[PDB]
Amino acid sequence: AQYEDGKQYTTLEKPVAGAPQVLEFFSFFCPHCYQFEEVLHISDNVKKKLPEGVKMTKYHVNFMGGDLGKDLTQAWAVAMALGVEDKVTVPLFEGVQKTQTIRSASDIRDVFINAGIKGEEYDAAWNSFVVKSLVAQQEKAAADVQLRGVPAMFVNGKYQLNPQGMDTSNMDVFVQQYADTVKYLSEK
Repeated sequence: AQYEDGKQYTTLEKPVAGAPQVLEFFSFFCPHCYQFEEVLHISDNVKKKLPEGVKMTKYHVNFMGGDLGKDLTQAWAVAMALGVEDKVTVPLFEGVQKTQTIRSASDIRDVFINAGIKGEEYDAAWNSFVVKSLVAQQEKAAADVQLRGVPAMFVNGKYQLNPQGMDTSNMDVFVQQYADTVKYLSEK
């Protein structure tokens, strides 16, 4: 077949019920994640090939960058609650991996301030139980799927994208294959 289990994707022997349709995991410490966001725009290109009625989920993980890694998972919960993902994603990535100006929770907070989120609004969110339960969801989803590596994408709690089995000569060709694979799995 053109798409084969173990080739462009793998199947979870233990499927996850009630899972988000398209579920993506990343870390701001994760070097291929940076590429996925800044150079390849994976999330965006996947969305462009997905149908009507398909919701797209993206979660941060704790297992990279220790203490700061956890702060980043909470900050991402803040971003989701405030709906400001598209304003902080790039400066967080560049702050961690490019300029290395993010070293503390306060530096994460500075990125949100500079993007125009108000201090009071950020700190209230940060400390809210809505953000607590949002952190819990992120952890639980990663737990539900045995997640030990990022970047990772899961379709309907049953299929896991496998980019290792796609051609990387041409970046654009890689992205299309990736997105087309998500579409195929989506329809499966």
